[PDB]
Amino acid sequence: IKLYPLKKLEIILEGAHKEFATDLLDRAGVKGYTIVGNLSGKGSHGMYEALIMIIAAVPEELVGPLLEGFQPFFEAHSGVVFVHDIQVG
Amino acid sequence: KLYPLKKLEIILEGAHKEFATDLLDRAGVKGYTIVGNLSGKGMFALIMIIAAVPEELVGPLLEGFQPFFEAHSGVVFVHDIQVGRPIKF
Amino acid sequence: AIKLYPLKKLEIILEGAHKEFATDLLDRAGVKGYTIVGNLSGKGSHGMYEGHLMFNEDDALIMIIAAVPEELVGPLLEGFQPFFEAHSGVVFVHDIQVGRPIKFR
Ligand SMILES: Nc1ncnc2c1ncn2[C@@H]1O[C@H](COP(=O)(O)OP(=O)(O)O)[C@@H](O)[C@H]1O
Ligand SMILES: Nc1ncnc2c1ncn2[C@@H]1O[C@H](COP(=O)(O)O)[C@@H](O)[C@H]1O
Repeated sequence: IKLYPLKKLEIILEGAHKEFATDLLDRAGVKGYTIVGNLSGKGSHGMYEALIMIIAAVPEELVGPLLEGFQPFFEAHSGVVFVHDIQVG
Repeated sequence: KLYPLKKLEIILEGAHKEFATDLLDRAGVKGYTIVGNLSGKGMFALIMIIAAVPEELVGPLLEGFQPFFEAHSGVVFVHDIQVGRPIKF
Repeated sequence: AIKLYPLKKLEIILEGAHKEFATDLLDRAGVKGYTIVGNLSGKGSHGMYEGHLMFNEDDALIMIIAAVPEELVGPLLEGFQPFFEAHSGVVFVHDIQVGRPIKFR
């Protein structure tokens, strides 16, 4: 009935690091997340068949802090974060 | 070679899938992709329905999804996208 | 501190039996990675797709997620055209931001 801007993260990583991730989201004040499982992917590390994708809608001011919190991680582990623009009602 | 369109990401409990797809059909949506067996915290057995739709279906669709999400878990993310041949949509 | 850069993201939806055709196109174009979401269901112009119903799971619909520099979008769609004229499926092109362009281009 009224659309508001927001950001949406797609966070793709190895499932063994999921707790760390969802845990880190919680501390930034993210209010929810949905997780897509049993993925397969091709990367610099060359192949998988696992991996998960965490979808998180978050206010734009949280983007910075989250990317910063995930920095040390992706600099030592496989994975990627895609930042989207979205609207929610 | 690309035209503008909108893409919905509809996250909700699986028991309500038919309610959700009836809304898409009844509204004129020509197609949809369903991602299954999700997990979440968020109020996003969860599924995500991906629907590419002309912008002028967005209002009407959200209108139907409103009373539902006031009484049930879930969310709707609206995205901007481009496609090659909109007629298909 | 962390700068963001513009990029495009494809969602490619098609029958699983054509996965190799699709990924060959990505590899040839110079796409550096992709993520595949499996065992999907869908409604198309003609019929339902329910991979829970498939006998060989490598036959259900899949969605290929590919982050790609904008200048690969044209070429990729060009290859995906004749395919989608003769087969089920669709491509959605998204705008996105990433922290590390070099990982994608
Ligand atoms: N508007 C849409 N939004 C999301 N997914 C779609 C849409 N249209 C088609 N799809 C996906 O593509 C699949 C095949 O669609 P389509 O090519 O129209 O099939 P068919 O050849 O049987 O008409 C669908 O099952 C669905 O997953
Ligand atoms: N360009 C990309 N597009 C989509 N997914 C990607 C991309 N690059 C990496 N990924 C995902 O991230 C995983 C790890 O890649 P890497 O970080 O290179 O090890 C891959 O298996 C993919 O699932």
